[PDB]
Amino acid sequence: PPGPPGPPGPPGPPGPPGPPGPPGPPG
Amino acid sequence: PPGPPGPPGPPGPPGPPGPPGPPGPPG
Amino acid sequence: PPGPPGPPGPPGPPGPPGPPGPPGPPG
Amino acid sequence: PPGPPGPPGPPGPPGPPGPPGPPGPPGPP
Amino acid sequence: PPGPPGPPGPPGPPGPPGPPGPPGPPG
Amino acid sequence: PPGPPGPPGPPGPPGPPGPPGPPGPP
Repeated sequence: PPGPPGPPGPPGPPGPPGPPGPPGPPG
Repeated sequence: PPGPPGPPGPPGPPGPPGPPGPPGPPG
Repeated sequence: PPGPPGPPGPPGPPGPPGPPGPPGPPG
Repeated sequence: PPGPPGPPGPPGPPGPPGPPGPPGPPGPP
Repeated sequence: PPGPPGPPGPPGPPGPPGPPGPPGPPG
Repeated sequence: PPGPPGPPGPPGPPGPPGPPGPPGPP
């Protein structure tokens, strides 16, 4: 009979950078 | 025959989060 | 006998985006 | 008869971090 | 011959807390 | 004999929200 499934693959790549932060405080 | 190799394993889990975003603009 | 285990699965999906960047500098 | 099923696999990995908290409170007058 | 593989394991625990939010608005 | 163990479970849920940020300035 065939063998069982192989092991899981490696983790995926990192996600992208987050969005820009908010404006700084007013001058 | 021994049987054939089993099927591929499942995909790995999701990658880690991305880095923080860029700084915001000046106030 | 049984076949060997299968090959590894594929890499997982990308992670989520990172969090927002820090606030900009003051005006 | 092949044998009995194997046991359940190990727990998965932790989830990713939660979202950022809300902005802080306003500064003083 | 060996039995089939067991079922996938249980889910992992919740992730860690997110980061603090950004500073509040000026006084 | 028994088959091998299953693969790992799925990832857990996202964590809780972070705390509020600091106070703004005056």
